[PDB]
Amino acid sequence: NPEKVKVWYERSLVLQKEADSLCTFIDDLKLAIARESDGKDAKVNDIRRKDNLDASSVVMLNPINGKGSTLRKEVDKFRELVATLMTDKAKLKLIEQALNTESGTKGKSWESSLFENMPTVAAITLLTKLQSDVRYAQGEVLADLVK
Amino acid sequence: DVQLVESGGGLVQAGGSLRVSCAASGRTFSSYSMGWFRQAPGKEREFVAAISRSDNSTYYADSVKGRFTISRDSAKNTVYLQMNSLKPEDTAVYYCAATPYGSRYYLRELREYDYWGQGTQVTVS
Repeated sequence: NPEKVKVWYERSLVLQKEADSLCTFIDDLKLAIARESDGKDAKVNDIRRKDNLDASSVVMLNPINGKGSTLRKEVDKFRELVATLMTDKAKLKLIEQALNTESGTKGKSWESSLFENMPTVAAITLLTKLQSDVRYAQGEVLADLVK
Repeated sequence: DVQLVESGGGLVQAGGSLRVSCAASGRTFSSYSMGWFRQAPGKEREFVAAISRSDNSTYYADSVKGRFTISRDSAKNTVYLQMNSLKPEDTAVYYCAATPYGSRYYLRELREYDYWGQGTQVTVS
């Protein structure tokens, strides 16, 4: 009955590491925005003080250390991995590719459109939504890998 | 507040090996990644190696890559930096640090490390 279970396990192990890395990075971005906004003792979680428009822009778009472009390339890598692992459900891949879009607005980068002049609370919720979309994508790929 | 204790520094000749440890307190290992930084004579401190708590991934400076190994023991709340093929350039003050971050994009950044230890002077001759 089982022959290429090695395919299932190997492909599913690659996906998990990539999904976990991306979510860990997003958790760091949420914490960096919270810490920039408030202080070193800042709690990422709900009902947080000092909403600021500058924290997300500093953390994501700073010219020396900005993480926006890094985040974009990491989501792209993950979305491309999801595409190679999926079956032939365009309609399902088309759903996840839409959740993981990297498209901005006009002559601006995806990172600029999303984090230019954006409140800390809105930036953290946007990042939380991105993690939940990564986790949804992961679950759908896993189901597809089992056949 | 978090507290780190350091022990294992020594004097060794070229091509020799050593092992430095760092003591951790409480559940800090679960919430914080552990990093190790060395400060060369008359120079600014630089990152050596880091241990991620999230993925338990290891990160190394390209100058110490292949010679140095970072380890984690959850029960002992201790981190080990195994230093092999030691060169005189490795002579420095080795410092302990904890960061709330867990990804590769933050673990190499000295500024992202909240807590520090005194360290031990390691000499290679």
